[PDB]
Amino acid sequence: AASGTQNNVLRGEPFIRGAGFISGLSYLELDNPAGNKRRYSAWAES
Amino acid sequence: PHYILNTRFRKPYNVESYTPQTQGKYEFILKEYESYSDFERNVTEKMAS
Repeated sequence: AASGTQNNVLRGEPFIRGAGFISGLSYLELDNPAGNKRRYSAWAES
Repeated sequence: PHYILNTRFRKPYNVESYTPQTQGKYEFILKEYESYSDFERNVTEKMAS
């Protein structure tokens, strides 16, 4: 008899508040926890 | 005069104020779950007389 249970409940909710450049760092969430450097500088300028 | 993104705009007579606001919040909730189950039963019997 072999029994196995797997559960990976990983979630997030970034709060990024430039109107247009909001989407970038917030949607970069897939498999990229750390935000891009150049994208962060662009959002800072925006 | 009205300025939005280095562009000169016009405010009509009926609109009180139209100001771009940042107001950004996104949520991303991912779920992962797996379940395994296995069963095996060997049975053998022999009799000789």
